Amino acid sequence: NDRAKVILKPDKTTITEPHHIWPTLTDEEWIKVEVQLKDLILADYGKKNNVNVASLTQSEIRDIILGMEISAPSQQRQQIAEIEKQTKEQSQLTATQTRTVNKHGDEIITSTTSNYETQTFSSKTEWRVRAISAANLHLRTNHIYV
Amino acid sequence: QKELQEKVRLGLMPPPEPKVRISNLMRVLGTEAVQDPTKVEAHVRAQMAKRQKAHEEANAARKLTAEQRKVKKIKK
Amino acid sequence: LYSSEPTEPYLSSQNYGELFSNQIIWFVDDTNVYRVTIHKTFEGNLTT
Amino acid sequence: EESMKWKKLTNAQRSGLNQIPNRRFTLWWSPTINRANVYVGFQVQLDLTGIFMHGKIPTLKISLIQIFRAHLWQKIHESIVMDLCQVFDQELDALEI
Amino acid sequence: DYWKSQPKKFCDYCKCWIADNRPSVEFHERGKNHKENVAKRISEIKQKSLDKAKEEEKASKEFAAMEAAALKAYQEDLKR
RNA sequence: AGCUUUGCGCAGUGGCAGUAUCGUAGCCAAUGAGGUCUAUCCGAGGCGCGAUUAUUGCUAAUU
RNA sequence: ACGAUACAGAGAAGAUUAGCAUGGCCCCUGCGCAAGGAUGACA
RNA sequence: AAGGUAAGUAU
RNA sequence: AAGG
Repeated sequence: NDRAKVILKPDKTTITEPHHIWPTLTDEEWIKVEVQLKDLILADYGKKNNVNVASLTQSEIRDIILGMEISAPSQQRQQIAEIEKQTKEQSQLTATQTRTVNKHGDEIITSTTSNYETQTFSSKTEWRVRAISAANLHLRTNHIYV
Repeated sequence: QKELQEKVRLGLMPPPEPKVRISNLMRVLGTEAVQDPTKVEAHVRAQMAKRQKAHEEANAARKLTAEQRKVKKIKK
Repeated sequence: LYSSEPTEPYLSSQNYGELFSNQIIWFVDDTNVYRVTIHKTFEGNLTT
Repeated sequence: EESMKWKKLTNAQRSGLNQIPNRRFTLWWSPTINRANVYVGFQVQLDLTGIFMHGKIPTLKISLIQIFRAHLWQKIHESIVMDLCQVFDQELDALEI
Repeated sequence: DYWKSQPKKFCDYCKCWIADNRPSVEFHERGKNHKENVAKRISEIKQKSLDKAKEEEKASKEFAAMEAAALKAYQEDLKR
């Protein structure tokens, strides 16, 4: 609100009639005023969303100017999209050997490359997580309960 | 029409821009009209005025001079 | 099989161009019907 | 289904498009038609799925293939396993794990 | 309930259809049959190129001989 | 000197309908096409074939 | 001589999408072309 | 006894 | 890749 009011009156010469809400600007001046207001809107949207106004496309700019809300998908919704769609450019770059059985009930050792049941569970006990957990451990040292 | 299309395809003529009116403003450039309403309005009105000016220039260019009107009348 | 109430035409970013017709349209907004003003005092108390 | 009802289509195309109501009906009642008590015979396990077909019900098989596309069965199993992994990770000390 | 058919790729060398994704395509290309078909296609291309070169040089020689004969006939007709 | 009628072009603006618009070195036709009503009366194209997203182009997307 | 394996697996649907201009029809306006109609004006 | 074969590509 |  505050910056928009200053934009609407570029100079003290520009005045509003008592019966007109908006300033009396010529047709050409309104172009510059609208450009300035659009720059205001885009800059504040970027500030609130930590994005650059240069990369926004024309449709995105129109959505920002209008009330259309480009809401970030939730963590649940992000997982749904991964499951709903086939793996992107799935590359079977990793082969895993497991002890399984065939269709005739014979124990067999098979090497498989399909990227299913291959997600890694990073637990709180896994040393990889605990290594960075123990990093910067002096934070707990400054505050003690002696 | 075929000659104009051949000129456009050959590159000798720029492709024709869509004809835009006041009622056609949003349907042609709604994305551009939202960001810059007055600028798009000015562009549309400039195109319409260019078309009207071309029409008037064609009509007036081919107009019987006042003395030439008499010459045709003085002869018939 | 659907559960949500059947979806009616909505003014979206797609049909926004259709809004600019020659017919009469009205925009009804009731956001500022019940309106209150609160001030944050420096003591930490806020008034209404 | 609505859009294709008013398009220029050949007889084979329209015949194929009249089966969607039957597919919907078959999959709606699938836990009843697809039974070993109803269709006495051998079972065939649907590929990429844990579903056993007690008879060739192509009207049901086609619509079951869509539901478990993109390895949905494997993804469901993996997601449940992972969720239980987080559940048991959150309770390491209480459960003495 | 709309049916979306998965894209399919046609391997010209083996004259077979395979799924259009990286795993299936790379598995097919890494196979022995695909390599054999590619080598056979290269050999056939080379053989066809050599055969066409031989045919065109033979045609050039034949046309030169026929042109010389026709020129001789035209000269002896002019002298007549 | 203005005004105004008809036809033909050239443009501009606007409205309407896409079961229709064209093509005719095919045929017939005011030396009569075609006639349910009005028949000692009506008077102009008809038919066959071909083109097509029921005129055809570009432009923008996805590809 | 299948089958077992490893991989893919939506194993049954040109599902396309908007803009403009042309084209048809019907006015209106301006200009040109060729013809014409009716009327007004004292020394 | 059937009307209950996925079509494959690799090894 | 293995089987008659």
